[PDB]
Amino acid sequence: DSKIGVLIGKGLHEFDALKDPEVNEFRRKMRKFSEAKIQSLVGLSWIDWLKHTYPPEHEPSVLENLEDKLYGGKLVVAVHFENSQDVFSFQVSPNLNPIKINELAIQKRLTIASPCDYVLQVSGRVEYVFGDHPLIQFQYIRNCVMNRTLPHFILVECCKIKKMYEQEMIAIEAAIIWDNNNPFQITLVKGNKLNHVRAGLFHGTELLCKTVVSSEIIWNEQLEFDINICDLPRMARLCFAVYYPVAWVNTMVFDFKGQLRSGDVILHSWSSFPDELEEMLNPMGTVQTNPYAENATALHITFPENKKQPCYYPPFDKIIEKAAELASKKFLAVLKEILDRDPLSQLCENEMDLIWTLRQDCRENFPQSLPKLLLSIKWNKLEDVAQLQALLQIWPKLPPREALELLDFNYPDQYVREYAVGCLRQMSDEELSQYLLQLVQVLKYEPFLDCALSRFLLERALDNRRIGQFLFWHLRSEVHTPAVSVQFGVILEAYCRGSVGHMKVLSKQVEALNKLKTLNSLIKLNAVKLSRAKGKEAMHTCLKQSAYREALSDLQSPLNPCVILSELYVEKCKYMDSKMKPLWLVYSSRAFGEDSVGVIFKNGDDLRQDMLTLQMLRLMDLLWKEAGLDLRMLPYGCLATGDRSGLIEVVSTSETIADIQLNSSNVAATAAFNKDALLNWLKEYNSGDDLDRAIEEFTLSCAGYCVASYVLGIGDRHSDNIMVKKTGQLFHIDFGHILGNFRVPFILTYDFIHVIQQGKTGNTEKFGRFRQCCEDAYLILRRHGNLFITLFALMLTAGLPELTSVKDIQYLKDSLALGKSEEEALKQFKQKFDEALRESWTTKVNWMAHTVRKD
Ligand SMILES: C[C@H]1Cc2ccccc2N1C(=O)Cc1nc(N2CCOCC2)cc(=O)[nH]1
Repeated sequence: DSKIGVLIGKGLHEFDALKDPEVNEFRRKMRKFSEAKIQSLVGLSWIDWLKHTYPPEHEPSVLENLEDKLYGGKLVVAVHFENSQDVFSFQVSPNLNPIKINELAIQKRLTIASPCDYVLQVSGRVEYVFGDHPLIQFQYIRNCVMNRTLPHFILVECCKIKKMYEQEMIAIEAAIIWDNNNPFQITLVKGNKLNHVRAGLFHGTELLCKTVVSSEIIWNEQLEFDINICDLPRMARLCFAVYYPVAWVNTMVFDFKGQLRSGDVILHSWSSFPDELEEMLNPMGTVQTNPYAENATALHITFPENKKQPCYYPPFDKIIEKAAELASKKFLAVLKEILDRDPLSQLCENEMDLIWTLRQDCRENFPQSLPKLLLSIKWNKLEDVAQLQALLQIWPKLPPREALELLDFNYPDQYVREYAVGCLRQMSDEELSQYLLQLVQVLKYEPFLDCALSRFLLERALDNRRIGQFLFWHLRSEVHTPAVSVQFGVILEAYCRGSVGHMKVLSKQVEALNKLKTLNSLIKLNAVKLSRAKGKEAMHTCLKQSAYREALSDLQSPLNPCVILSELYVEKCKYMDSKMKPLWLVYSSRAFGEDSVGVIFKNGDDLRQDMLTLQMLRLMDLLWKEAGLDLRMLPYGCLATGDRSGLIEVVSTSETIADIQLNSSNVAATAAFNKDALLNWLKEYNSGDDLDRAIEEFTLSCAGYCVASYVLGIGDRHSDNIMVKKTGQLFHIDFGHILGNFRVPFILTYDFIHVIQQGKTGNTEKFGRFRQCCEDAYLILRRHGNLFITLFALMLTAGLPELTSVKDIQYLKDSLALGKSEEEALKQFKQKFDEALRESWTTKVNWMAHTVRKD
């Protein structure tokens, strides 16, 4: 209880202090799911623990060009023991089991023990390679061959794994209505903290009945709506606005149990108003009241309590019963158009009647019609709702990508949302992690705590630690926000109770980030007193302290749950001399190599925009690979850990265009005055065949990021926000604003063109391939246009300044040219590409001028 409180960032006593039945019932119900997960873990013993927690990834497929990629048809592996620094480099056949590495390494140690009492652990990662499967089948070995990198293994004794297993097990063991013809009416009585009130009923975006306006001024007025209690839907929204805007508040007609509310209800209104409003009201806003204890604007309203027995919404059996009581020239081309429309598009009364009349044709011929079919009714009639609900169970499961649309603002109904999550159960954990950022923000829109989405997100987080660690930080970053403090807190409590063993891993992360927050605050104060040379020494002395060293070393990274952050390389650790003073942390490598694991800590700066942009870059790279196009994208890890605080993954051996132009140390740059610095920089670290691979990796990565920055609208591009890795790969950094909210044209510079053409101006064939590559990448992105719109629609409740209303997503439709045909959309892209080429030297000047006005 006390251990959970400190970890989640909210006291468990705070939930009991609220005295709310919804909060108490959710905590009770989720405890049953948490305790059942504990009981399933104690049943499993020995090797079965690793087979569930960290299973070895394997594929039975065959690899292309296997003979040339292998060292004489054999794998070369580097292996060392837990306490021994001596690495053993030897050849192992790919067809043999991982036990062959175990026996060949112990024999080398015996010359200068049984192989069965040893397990293979991936270098600097909580990943394991074991089983009666060939070595070529394993994913870590497979990736090593493709990326050319040599596989590094650490032999961990079975007794040490047993010691790790038993210690966790001790902590796990320690857990021991429709008949009512009367119209709907509410009484407006008093506005407490006021410095007329408009009322209206909504069901997503749709207006259920005509809006009601109160007399201009204490009110004591009966506001009667043009709808009956029988016709009211389950997830009906009652919106209020005081105005000229003063205060707005939203409330639910039916509670979490499904009962029609009766009696006096106090509603704490909000001060901030959005730019876009529907009928002078905000139906897009949350139904949660202002948590400010007697300080914010309060609106007192009285629900009809004159009823003898409290009436609930009809149960599932009663809904289908009414649907059966109702039941017992076709225009296909015009229906096909409506069905093919994007999620942002609105439907007309005449269009809605067409889908409703052709509901049987929609059910039998087009399963993709359901999102449009659910919006074909106004939900202001019980007959229309019951018939639609009956068609919902007999409807086949939609693909997970199309299912995500049924979770936005347009679909508030419980049964509709229960179907959507059911379709998302079909996808794997790897697929779920891609859309995990969007699903967490849907919980903010969710009116009640106990929903199908919260139950499913917890079920997957408990079964998989990679999903679990990510969900933990997604909720903990907004746990201090009063608007979602109660909602995000109970989900965090439910996960920690069901994963007592993972709490130790999460505790080390919370403790490490707290020291980072302290170190960031110390430099902010010492900035006006100490110099740059003295300030760097002050940071090194602070990190060398026993309190800082023990807290930041030997723990799993919050960005990547596998990667282990070892001892900190104090000498390479630095900080930026900017207002927010971000920290740069470099971790020491192990006995094998290796590329030093880097992590950037940023405090005071919002990283929610960076998280969304890199998630889109990951999705773009995934959709391109499905078409058979690997553009060698580098969408690095970014995770918001707290309020205006987060972490950034460092891409090893990479420098900005500005750093490449301002030659580091003493390199042969005289070309002269470091002319065409990008090509000369790549020539220094890549020679012969490797240089050709570096040019190829540059032209593919440049093409991908040029299309990505044009589509997403990533503006303010210069020499400091574009980085180049030593392997050739080009990538964008520091994503401040999105969707042209910094409109944004296609950007291309001569520095890139010089690399693609390999220095020769008459090498048009290479640039022609790059131009067609940009054109190809843009057309693949157009096919999945509806998916990109869906993902941005679910992020409207996140609280981003650039993304507030549906009008902000309109930029994405224009950039992808979804309104134009495939022919005119490419012609629009080509026009912008040719404009970027004609302004390539102008872009080169503006970026070089930016490099000049520094220090
Ligand atoms: C200006 C650089 C140098 C520096 C020194 C100390 C602390 C922070 C930073 N900097 C940054 O914070 C820039 C910066 N770098 C980023 N990178 C992520 C990919 O690997 C390379 C680094 C991502 C990002 O959003 N911003």
